[PDB]
Amino acid sequence: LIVTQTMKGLDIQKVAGTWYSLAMAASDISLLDAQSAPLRVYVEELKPTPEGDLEILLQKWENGECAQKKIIAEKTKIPAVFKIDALNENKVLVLDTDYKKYLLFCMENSAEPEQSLACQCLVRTPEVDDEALEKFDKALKALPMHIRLSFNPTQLEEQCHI
Ligand SMILES: CCCCCCCCCCCCCCC(=O)O
Ligand SMILES: [Cl-]
Repeated sequence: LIVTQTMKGLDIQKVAGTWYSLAMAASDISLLDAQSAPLRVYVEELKPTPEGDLEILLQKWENGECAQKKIIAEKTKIPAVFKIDALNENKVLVLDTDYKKYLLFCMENSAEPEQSLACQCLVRTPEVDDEALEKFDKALKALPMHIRLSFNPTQLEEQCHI
């Protein structure tokens, strides 16, 4: 457990809808550096289920193209923590959200020597929210991040932030 900030009292139904990946950071440069980097993902929409799982729509650059992806993050016993099903079991943690403006989340690999970690600042609108970005930078201050990206409003309105 690298990340030690989770949202108390998270109501997952209230994160439904449209989001923008305004800023991203990761523990290793290689996780975000190229357009095709493994955790360079651009959130489109969050769809919580009635049983409280979380369907994620996002874009990712794969094979010289911007591809649509649909991911399912299954709930755990902790409201703020979800598990993505993949070869390596990947936890999604919601750090902080106000539902109406911003949501901060991190994804971490369960076990790895110096396990990898990416975090995003999501916002509801294609605007630079300095307040959400300050909350994101404060949340990351002790995490061992080595790359950070952020996107301008023009980019946020383009597929894969071109
Ligand atoms: C509550 C906020 C949840 C947003 C979580 C987004 C998780 C994104 C995980 C994507 C991991 C890469 C998938 C693409 C691939 O399999 O190549
Ligand atoms: Cl659990």
